[PDB]
Amino acid sequence: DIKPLYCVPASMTLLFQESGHKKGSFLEGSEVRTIVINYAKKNDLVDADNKNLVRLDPILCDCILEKNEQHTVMKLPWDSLLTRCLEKLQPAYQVTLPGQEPIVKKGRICPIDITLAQRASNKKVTVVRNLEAYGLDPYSVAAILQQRCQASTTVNPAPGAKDSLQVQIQGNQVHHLGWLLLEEYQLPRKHIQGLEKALKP
Repeated sequence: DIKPLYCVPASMTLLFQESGHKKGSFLEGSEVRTIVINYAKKNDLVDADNKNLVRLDPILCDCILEKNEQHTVMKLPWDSLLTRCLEKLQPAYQVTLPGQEPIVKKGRICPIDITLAQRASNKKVTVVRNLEAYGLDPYSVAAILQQRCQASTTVNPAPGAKDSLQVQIQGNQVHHLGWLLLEEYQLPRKHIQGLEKALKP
């Protein structure tokens, strides 16, 4: 139940101007499609000889083409035009947690990762990355899990490129994350990695 969205970047503002959507507006794919189709129709861009094709105007050339060769009409089929527009838009998505207003996020959807690891020769820990991508506060999750698991939790920087926090829980707690994420927060299973390593269903 996460909803994909598209965010209008500065480079595409002239395309979206007539539809009334500014830099930073969030749109569903179906809305982008309507807007782009209307732009082509309103600006008389449909190829008269082949109505499967759209002749790109300078605005479209500028914001979806890498190179605009001079004295050459650039034509794209409708579906290619729409695909390129969607690709050039910024990826985004919307998460709705139970009992709360929806939360918009910029970026590609990344999974929550739940991993078992060794902290010592025989001390297993559970490490949970990308909670914030789903609007979850690692400190809150850590507190909930410390009670649910009856095991110490900590919050630390997650190693890697992204400036994000991870939750660590002492012991093997993957099954408790299944409860928390799938049952309590109703998050989609397809966006969680590591639950298959739990002790039990």
